[PDB]
Amino acid sequence: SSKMLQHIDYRMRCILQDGRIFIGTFKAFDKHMNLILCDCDEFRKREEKRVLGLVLLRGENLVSMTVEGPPPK
Amino acid sequence: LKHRPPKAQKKRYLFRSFKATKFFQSTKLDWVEVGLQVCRQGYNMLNL
Amino acid sequence: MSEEKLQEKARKWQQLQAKRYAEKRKFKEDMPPEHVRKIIRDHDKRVYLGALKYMPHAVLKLLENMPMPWEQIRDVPVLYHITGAISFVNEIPWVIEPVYISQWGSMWIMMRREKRDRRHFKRMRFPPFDDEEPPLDYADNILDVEPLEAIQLELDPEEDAPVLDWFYDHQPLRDSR
Amino acid sequence: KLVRFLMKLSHETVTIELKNGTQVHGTITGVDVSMNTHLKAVKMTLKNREPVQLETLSIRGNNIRYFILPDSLPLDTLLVD
Amino acid sequence: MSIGVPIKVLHEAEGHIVTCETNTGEVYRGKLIEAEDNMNCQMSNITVTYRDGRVAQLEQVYIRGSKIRFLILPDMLKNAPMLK
Amino acid sequence: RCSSLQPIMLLSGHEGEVYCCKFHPNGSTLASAGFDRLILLWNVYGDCDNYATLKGHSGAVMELHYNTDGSMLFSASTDKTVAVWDSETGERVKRLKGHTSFVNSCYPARRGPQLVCTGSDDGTVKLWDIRKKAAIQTFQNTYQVLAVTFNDTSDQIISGGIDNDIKVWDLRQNKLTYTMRGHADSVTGLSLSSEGSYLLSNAMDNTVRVWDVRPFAPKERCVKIFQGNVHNFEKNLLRCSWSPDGSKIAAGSADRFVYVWDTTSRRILYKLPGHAGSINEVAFHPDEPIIISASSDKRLYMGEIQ
Amino acid sequence: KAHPPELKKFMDKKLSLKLNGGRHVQGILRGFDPFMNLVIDECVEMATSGQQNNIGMVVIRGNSIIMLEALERV
RNA sequence: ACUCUGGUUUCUCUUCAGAUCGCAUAAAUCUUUCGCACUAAAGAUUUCCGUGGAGAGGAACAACUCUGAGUCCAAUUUUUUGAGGCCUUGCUUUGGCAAGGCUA
Repeated sequence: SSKMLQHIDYRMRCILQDGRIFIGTFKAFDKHMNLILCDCDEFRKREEKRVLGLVLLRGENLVSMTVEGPPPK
Repeated sequence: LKHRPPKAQKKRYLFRSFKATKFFQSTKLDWVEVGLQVCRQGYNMLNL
Repeated sequence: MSEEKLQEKARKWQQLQAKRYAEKRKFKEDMPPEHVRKIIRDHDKRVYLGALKYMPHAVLKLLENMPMPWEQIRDVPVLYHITGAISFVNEIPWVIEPVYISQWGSMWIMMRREKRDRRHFKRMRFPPFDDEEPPLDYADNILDVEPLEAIQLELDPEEDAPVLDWFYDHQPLRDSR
Repeated sequence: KLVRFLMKLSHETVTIELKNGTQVHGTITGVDVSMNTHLKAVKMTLKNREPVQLETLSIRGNNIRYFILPDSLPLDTLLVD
Repeated sequence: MSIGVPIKVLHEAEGHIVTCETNTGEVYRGKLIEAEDNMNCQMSNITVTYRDGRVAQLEQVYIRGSKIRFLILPDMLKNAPMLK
Repeated sequence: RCSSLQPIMLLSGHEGEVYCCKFHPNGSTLASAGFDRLILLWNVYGDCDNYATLKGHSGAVMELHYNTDGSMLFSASTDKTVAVWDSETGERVKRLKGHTSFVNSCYPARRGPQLVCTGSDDGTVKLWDIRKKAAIQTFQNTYQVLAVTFNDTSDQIISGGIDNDIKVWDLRQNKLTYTMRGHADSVTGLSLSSEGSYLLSNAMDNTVRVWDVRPFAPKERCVKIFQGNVHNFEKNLLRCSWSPDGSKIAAGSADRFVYVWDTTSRRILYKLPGHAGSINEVAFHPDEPIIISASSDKRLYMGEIQ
Repeated sequence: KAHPPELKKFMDKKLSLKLNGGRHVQGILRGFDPFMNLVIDECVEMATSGQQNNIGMVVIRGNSIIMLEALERV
């Protein structure tokens, strides 16, 4: 399923089912679309950025992933 | 005990260099034929 | 341009790059046994004398390539001098070490059985030829003679089966890849 | 299986309405067997928000309400096995 | 071919302090004791932030993994061998 | 001076002729290859050492080329093949083996997907996506092609050969679209600008042309004709290059003189001595006004033009 | 391939279940399936009205179970 | 499950090799030690017998086994739904958002 192996270590934006945003470094995924994102900052609306860390997002609550930035050095 | 490891050469071979000359030719002989040949040739060298 | 002056123009260029960037403009034969038999039978000294320096190499290469007692005849590649000054047994006596130890263990078996059998063993007289007796021409009395069986140990076909087809050869499986 | 009809649909500019009302208009690039839809040249209007231009999107396949295909699509040669 | 990388990171998070959010907005921070292939997390010494902002102390918790929205794992597991 | 390196400093170490010399587009390293079957990677500045060597050609290297990424080096060789190398640690990542004769040319697709349009002595102009390991499209010219190149769009191939005409092939139409006629002998070297509108042409009529490869057609594309050049009995593949500002052209000549013209003035700006044989390829540094020149004298001449 | 949820730590323990619609329940665990449906002895219902409702042996579908808290020390 | 490398044998050259380069073992010379040196030890050098690796060149027949690469799932736990509808405030970017209460 190389369509998201194309996206590993890219800084991705994950819009969730409640409407919360997970901007994190896309580290890993599986068949259930559970994501491992590192250094993940949550963006919610009133704007504020909430640093979390290593988020294991369960696939049930993931709607849409999209790239924010290139992979870091 | 007195074994020192073998020393770094450049891999020259005596008989390949003999075969590269016009003075040596290659054949296949019986061992007892070249036995008699080496005995006769050493006899001729010592008599020379 | 034209057509024939674009086909001849290609023929002159194909025959230009085909030879300019040709892969050759990138940036022996043995002898019959008789030829050396006649040479040492019929026999610029410098040639003979620069040959004759390497006589202990001939002795060492001869004695190291001795036929093992399970071989009647061992044909060896020989590098000889064209003046017949020196004959070099060119090969190195390469033996597969388990085959060589097994062959000599069979030699141990058969030689012990034969010293048990031959009660009054007649050793060779030494030296086998006397002093003022010329060494034998190989062609005249050894060449066509058939050697008496060698000492290969009898191998039964049932238990020695993966070995007996090649156990007593010279270099046993040398042609088998 | 009808999802196999969608993975034959590579390089089509389709809109997708999701379960959150978000309409995503873009050229589809890849489909999984679970309809995991990977899109490019994305114009995504999350509903009750102004639309945002984004270069790449990847919708999870569960969260798709429906697709919207254009007028010029030959499905009679696409839904065959 | 069978088990995915994020469940390996979840198994790597056992013994550590993870903070799991569930479907009902309740945030559970504490020592993840055990986790399975499904994300059923037996955790312990749990600080709980409910949706209102109240914090309770629940010393032994077993969350059904279906209801887990996400878990925030320690960043130590950014160097875990299955994330390479 | 107007650079960072020394003056006229020489590059020795090529064991035979040098048929092609190219600058790395970042401008700190350098690639030169030829009759040695052996590409040499130099440093442009510093003491100009030879830091890496590329072996893996069974014949002479006709055309070196760099993509604008600069990491992978494309190399059309004489034997039958075009090799794709990397530039940092220097191992051949790919062979491209579809031509049946001597491959005279290659060219990188730099904007879109990594396509290598190649031309060879059989007449086939073959395009090469590196992930396919096969020939995508073979444009069958009836005679030999000595220089091929993409446009800026990488959607047409511009093959110059011995058919006295420069022939452009469309990648979607899969036909010859128009024939740039006006040369009287074999066209040996084609090079295209960084801005991609104009294309240089060298041929054994001892003249250099500038054409404008662009969709806007002026119906006679031979805008500028340059003299001074000569092609001799050696009949090499006399290459070409453009300046990165597009102001100067350089065509390799057979009379040992590094030729550099002005595009606008149409006069020889630089006629540089020092080489002893026919000058195959002369190249331009991307950032600074530096010129390397490759010739049959087994040597390269770096040099500050301005 | 449905492995059972790892709950012999919680057998015969006083746990407070949270159920789906903001609901709550208390009781002794008596077993499970791979689907985490729980059987409960001494079930007290404990609604949000505030008065505590004993039942006894009940069965709870595992779909509706949000969390277990072992009120007793395991 | 489709396509492109690489082969193997033999002959020779060049260079590196303190690695049991040798699962074997010689000889010479020098120095030292004691005897009083084949019957004796040490250290070092050298030469021989004759290796491994890499590189290169020839010529013999094999060419896609191998080493790689390019190329069947709607019933709890994830991807075939508890989803959708009502009320108050803070601001309305008058579209509506955020929180809570709901109703299904």
